[PDB]
Amino acid sequence: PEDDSNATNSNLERVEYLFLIIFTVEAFLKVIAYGLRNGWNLLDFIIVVVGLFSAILEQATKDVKALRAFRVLRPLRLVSGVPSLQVVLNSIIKAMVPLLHIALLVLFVIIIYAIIGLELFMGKMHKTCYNQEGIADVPAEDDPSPCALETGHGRQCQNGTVCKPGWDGPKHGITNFDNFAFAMLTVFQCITMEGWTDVLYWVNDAVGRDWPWIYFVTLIIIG
Amino acid sequence: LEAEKVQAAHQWREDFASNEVVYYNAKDDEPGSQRIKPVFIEDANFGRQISYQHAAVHIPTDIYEGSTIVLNELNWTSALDEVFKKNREEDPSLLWQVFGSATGLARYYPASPWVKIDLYDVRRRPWYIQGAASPKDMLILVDVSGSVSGLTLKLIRTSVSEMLETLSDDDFVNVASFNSNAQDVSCFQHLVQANVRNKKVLKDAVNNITAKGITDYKKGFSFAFEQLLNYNVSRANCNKIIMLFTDGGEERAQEIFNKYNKDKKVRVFTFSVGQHNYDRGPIQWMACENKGYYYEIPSIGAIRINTQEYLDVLGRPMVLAGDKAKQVQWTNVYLDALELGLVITGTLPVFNITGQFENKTNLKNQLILGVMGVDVSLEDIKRLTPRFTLCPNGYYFAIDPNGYVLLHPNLQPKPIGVGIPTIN
Amino acid sequence: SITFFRLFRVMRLVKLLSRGEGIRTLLWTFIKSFQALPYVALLIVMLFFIYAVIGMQVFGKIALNDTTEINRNNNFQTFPQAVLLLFRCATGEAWQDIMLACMPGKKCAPESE
Amino acid sequence: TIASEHYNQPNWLTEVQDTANKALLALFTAEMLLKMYSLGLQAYFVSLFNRFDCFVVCGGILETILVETKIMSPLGISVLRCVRLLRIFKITRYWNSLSNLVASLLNSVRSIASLLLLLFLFIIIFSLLGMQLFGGKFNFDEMQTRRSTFDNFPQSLLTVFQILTGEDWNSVMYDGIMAYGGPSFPGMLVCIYFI
Amino acid sequence: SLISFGIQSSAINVVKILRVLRVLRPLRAINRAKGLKHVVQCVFVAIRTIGNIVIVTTLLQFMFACIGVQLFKGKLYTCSDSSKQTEAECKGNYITYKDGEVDHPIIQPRSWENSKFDFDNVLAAMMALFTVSTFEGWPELLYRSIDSHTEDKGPIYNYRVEISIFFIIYIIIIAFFMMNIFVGFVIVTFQEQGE
Amino acid sequence: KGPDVCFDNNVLEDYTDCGGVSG
Amino acid sequence: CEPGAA
Ligand SMILES: *[C@@H]1O[C@H](CO)[C@@H](O[C@@H]2O[C@H](CO)[C@@H](O[C@@H]3O[C@H](CO)[C@@H](O[C@@H]4O[C@H](CO)[C@@H](O)[C@H](O)[C@H]4NC(C)=O)[C@H](O)[C@H]3NC(C)=O)[C@H](O)[C@H]2NC(C)=O)[C@H](O)[C@H]1NC(C)=O
Ligand SMILES: *[C@@H]1O[C@H](CO)[C@@H](O[C@@H]2O[C@H](CO)[C@@H](O[C@@H]3O[C@H](CO)[C@@H](O)[C@H](O)[C@H]3NC(C)=O)[C@H](O)[C@H]2NC(C)=O)[C@H](O)[C@H]1NC(C)=O
Ligand SMILES: *[C@@H]1O[C@H](CO)[C@@H](O[C@@H]2O[C@H](CO)[C@@H](O)[C@H](O)[C@H]2NC(C)=O)[C@H](O)[C@H]1NC(C)=O
Ligand SMILES: CC(C)CCC[C@@H](C)[C@H]1CC[C@H]2[C@@H]3CC=C4C[C@@H](O)CC[C@]4(C)[C@H]3CC[C@]12C
Ligand SMILES: CC(C)CCC[C@@H](C)[C@H]1CC[C@H]2[C@@H]3CC=C4C[C@@H](O)CC[C@]4(C)[C@H]3CC[C@]12C
Ligand SMILES: *[C@@H]1O[C@H](CO)[C@@H](O)[C@H](O)[C@H]1NC(C)=O
Ligand SMILES: *[C@@H]1O[C@H](CO)[C@@H](O)[C@H](O)[C@H]1NC(C)=O
Ligand SMILES: [Ca+2]
Ligand SMILES: [Ca+2]
Repeated sequence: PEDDSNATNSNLERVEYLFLIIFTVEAFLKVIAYGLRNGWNLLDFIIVVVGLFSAILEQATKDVKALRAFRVLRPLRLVSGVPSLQVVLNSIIKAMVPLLHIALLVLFVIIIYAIIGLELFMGKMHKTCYNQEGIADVPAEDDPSPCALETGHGRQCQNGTVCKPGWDGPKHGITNFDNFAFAMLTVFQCITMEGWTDVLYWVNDAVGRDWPWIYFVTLIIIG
Repeated sequence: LEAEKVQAAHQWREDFASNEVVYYNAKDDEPGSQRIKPVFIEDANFGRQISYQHAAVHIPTDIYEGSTIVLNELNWTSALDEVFKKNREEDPSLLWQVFGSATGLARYYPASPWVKIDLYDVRRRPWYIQGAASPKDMLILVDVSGSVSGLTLKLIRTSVSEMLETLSDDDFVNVASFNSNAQDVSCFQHLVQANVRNKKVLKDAVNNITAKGITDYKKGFSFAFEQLLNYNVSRANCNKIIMLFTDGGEERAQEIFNKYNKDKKVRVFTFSVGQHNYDRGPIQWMACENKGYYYEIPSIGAIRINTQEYLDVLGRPMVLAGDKAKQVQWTNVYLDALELGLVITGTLPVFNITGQFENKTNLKNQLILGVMGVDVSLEDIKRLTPRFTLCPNGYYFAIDPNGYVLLHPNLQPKPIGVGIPTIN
Repeated sequence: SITFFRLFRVMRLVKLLSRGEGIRTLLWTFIKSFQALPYVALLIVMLFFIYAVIGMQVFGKIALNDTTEINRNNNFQTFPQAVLLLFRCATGEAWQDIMLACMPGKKCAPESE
Repeated sequence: TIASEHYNQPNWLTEVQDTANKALLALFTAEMLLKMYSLGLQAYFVSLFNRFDCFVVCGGILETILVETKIMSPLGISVLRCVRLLRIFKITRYWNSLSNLVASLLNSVRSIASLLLLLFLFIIIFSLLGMQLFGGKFNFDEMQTRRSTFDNFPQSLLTVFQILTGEDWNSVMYDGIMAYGGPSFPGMLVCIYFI
Repeated sequence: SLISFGIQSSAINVVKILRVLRVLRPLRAINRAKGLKHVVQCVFVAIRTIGNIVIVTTLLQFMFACIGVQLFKGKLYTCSDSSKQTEAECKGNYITYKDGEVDHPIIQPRSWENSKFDFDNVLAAMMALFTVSTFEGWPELLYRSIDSHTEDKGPIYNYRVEISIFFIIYIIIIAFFMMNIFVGFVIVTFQEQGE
Repeated sequence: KGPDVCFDNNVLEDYTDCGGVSG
Repeated sequence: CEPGAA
């Protein structure tokens, strides 16, 4: 964290220069002897170019270290390096093109349910019990849950608490139906059957316990 | 003299059920230990209800009574009650007499019930610390490199703010920090007197440090050894110690230690703070070569205990002195925990001298059993200096060898302020 | 004041979804095969009904503390609630926590004596 | 005697079971020796259970000493004799079916070990990418230290495996989102990684 | 039902163990709704066919549980105060700080507690491993077992991170290999049965 | 004026009791 | 003195 390092991370950067110089002479010897059409060779060239650019930029400044993520695509050269695994990779990848007629259905279901959640639960999960001294800090454990006003049909606040707006959200504002970006991701998370009951119960505490199940159970069954 | 003798004759026994311990717990309204119900007659001098028949015991809330350590301490500290009453009978004006034990429990006479959450600990009191060791020259080193960012930084900030609370006006302290370049955290640049005002500056400056950069132990320790070799400013000319607040690393800095203290005249105490997976090997090595100790602080709850155990190491030369180290010391004017006003307290350490007549123990006999304590209220001193014979403009006053007034007409039973109060 | 009329507009996208010779054929054939076996799907309904009734008679009286896994949202106090709990366990959502919240030594509930 | 080891067991049970773990081991070694020399020393390697029994017996004898004199802490090496209870299926018709499955599994070993190699390469690549993105960033001031992080290589491998199994992947995704700011256009864009 | 209305006097006993057998009321339509009788006969014929995959998996789970009892028995115990690593050292109360605020202490009791699912017996390990195979709460067990080092002792942060290979192997073999074998066996069995 | 007594650097001290020399 | 604010 925060620009720290040690001796090992200092020597590894030096070794990266040797690795890059080796790959660059490989690129030279294959580019002045063939003149790229294959995907694997093009990927190798892309990795070499990005490595050269990153090394030069880091020597210049001395987001700097943010394009080093292209180094993780170098293990992908082991698949290309042996012809006995390219066949397996192709047999795995070519089994996927029949599944593109299910990916489209999943996408349409996600979009439709995101729009329905936008029209049903938009902005309803932004209030919680706040004690009665003002808005101090969400006085309900480390897990505050949405409530509803006295005129609402959601969860009512406890004895010494009052429902008051101005709250980030159930998961720091990440899980909600505010836009087509939050909703389209909450719907996907529910579709993967992970943490869908949490969203269902947050909605239950928000609007009520009568008709969010018709949404969530149908989404689970269909998608 | 009646606590060293009784402790030596004590036999360490591990079964307390068949043979219960009878005592009065101060903070109360259990097999293995019986409790007493006192009469608690109201009496003068003190401003509460007291019982002159037995001594009360205070045990910290995080110290479990019923342990083999606490219960063993409650027997040999029962012949103290007979010496507590003899002192009171000879001098009827005697105020609180107390034995602060190294275990954590304080036995005081006369018995009186203890005063929200009780955070009292006898091992952190100013009168206990001043008798447990000689004045020091603490210099705190704080690792503010990148790896300490996050939870382990707020644990370091709290830990430094808690060891500054163990320093009196006779000790000298400064706080530094290294993040591949060692610097001070405050406007001081050298050791300061560590009084109420100076410690507030260090506490405020420590709370404002940010973690970013490369760890470098050689530059940090060179700065620390340079600041302990000033001799241009007022100092204590006593225990020269260094606290290193880091998490872990791979650097031993053996070149620096061979350059600055080859004779090992400066102790090094090393602390490993937070939960991490960094190497704690070099951190423990600096604490063994240099005549110090190694402590670990993994959470907030371990801050209080681990920041006050460095006085057991500092008391080792004091025990080996023998009878030459048994001098009564009087603390500054402070407010009594059991509310009585402004008081000063006498102090005398107690040594573990089991096997002394055999001359071969030297194992736990290098540590102290605890610190004695007798309180003298400022009203008692004011009665020895009659005033009504002089004019209304005439008065007495007395001062410490520090400038602090022991008695003065303008000395009020209120704490001194060190800035503008604020609320968040 | 109603919202169920607004949901009609989104259904127009279903018309676009039901296009192409792959999506339409796959969905239609799978729906037809689902319809051709209405009794295989009845076994799951029977299992859910039986287990919901058993859960109602056994764990139906457990107190609803909100710090446990038997709450207002999750309980055995009604047939729809028991069915929803069994659906949650079928989807694999902390089912072991509900199991451990139904162990002996928990509090009963106001009404259940 | 292997499935009777509990926590805080009676002191006589830990004696009966360790004497059994030696007497039965010697008796199984005698079983091996009787079968080998009386049936040909190369006909004892033709079968598959025979080689498995050879390996398990040899491993039991070897690993008994390492726990006998403290060099190594027990790992349950003999529990694999049970894999011989599957011999009771010979009395049933459901043993020619279970032998051909093992035959096919051992015949397609070169394909299984390549599919598993690709599965491991995928995990390694995504572990390195997650280490690059979220390495040294899950350090929030909250009093809880996150366990599923991207700070080491083994920790990154465990986190990527946990995401692959699906359990609590949304929590790691939320930690990654909050590590790059919070809910915002440039910051929340690091969720395509977890998706 | 008749003997339920027959006693009518011991209505504190039997009733709560006789009203549970009332759930067999819907099961009387199996022999009245032909087709429902056929799709119950089909399931009972299919259940006897997977009697190899269900027994081999049970044996593998038993073996893995027996190996896990030798690694994590008496080792998954924790004290509420993280600084205490013994039952005789975890008595009394300790100071807890709410939300890591040093200025707001709270006194809580000190309790020596086990994991939610332990490896103390051979019947608790098979229940701790079933929940891992269902991919529910398995990271909690993983990071609780990583911290275990010694019997009758508390946890140590990242003691044996190399013990996660046990859970990884169990997940790959049981939760990924054998479950997919069961699904594929159902697929192939149905193919042959109906084709 | 500081105290005139100072107790440190005693040769007979143990020095073998750290917190990490054992564990 | 009366407390301030922050
Ligand atoms: C003043 O100094 C004297 C000696 O200088 C000191 O008396 C000594 O007390 C200790 C106990 O702390 C005795 O230790 C005996 O031997 C071992 C060592 O601890 C104990 O056995 C176990 O030890 C582990 C620690 O590793 C401990 O956790 C465990 O609870 C112990 N018991 C078990 C496992 O059953 C013995 O129990 C312990 N007691 C015996 C044998 O009775 C020393 O023997 C004592 N030395 C002498 C000369 O008596 C005394 O405590 C000091 N004063 C104070 C206030 O601390
Ligand atoms: C911590 O342990 C014990 C808890 O009370 C105390 O040991 C017991 O003290 C009793 C009180 O003196 C003894 O009874 C008398 O002892 C004296 C001295 O030997 C004699 O008069 C008799 O032995 C006895 N009187 C009788 C029997 O009428 C117990 O004998 C004694 N038991 C043991 C096992 O030591 C310790 O004294 C206590 N520590 C302190 C400092 O008090
Ligand atoms: C005070 O501290 C300084 C440096 O820490 C000591 O070193 C002297 O510094 C001054 C000014 O730089 C100069 O006199 C010399 O460069 C240094 N040596 C001497 C002998 O003065 C200094 O000795 C300390 N003491 C005093 C009285 O200045
Ligand atoms: C042959 C295989 C399949 C079955 C083996 C069954 C035997 C060996 C196992 C299964 C259940 C086990 C018991 C499960 C629970 C307890 C309670 C506790 O006091 C520890 C021991 C004890 C009593 C175990 C002893 C061993 C045990 C009886
Ligand atoms: C190939 C898949 C698995 C990963 C895709 C990664 C790329 C497309 C995404 C994912 C994470 C993203 C980053 C997330 C957050 C920030 C911080 C801020 O400064 C804006 C840009 C930046 C730095 C984003 C740039 C684009 C980014 C790097
Ligand atoms: C205490 O001091 C006073 C003042 O000198 C006097 O009573 C006496 O010396 C002491 N009292 C005793 C010893 O009882
Ligand atoms: C949950 O149940 C009730 C509800 O208040 C109460 O006993 C407590 O909060 C919880 N139970 C226990 C045993 O802590
Ligand atoms: Ca560092
Ligand atoms: Ca889950």
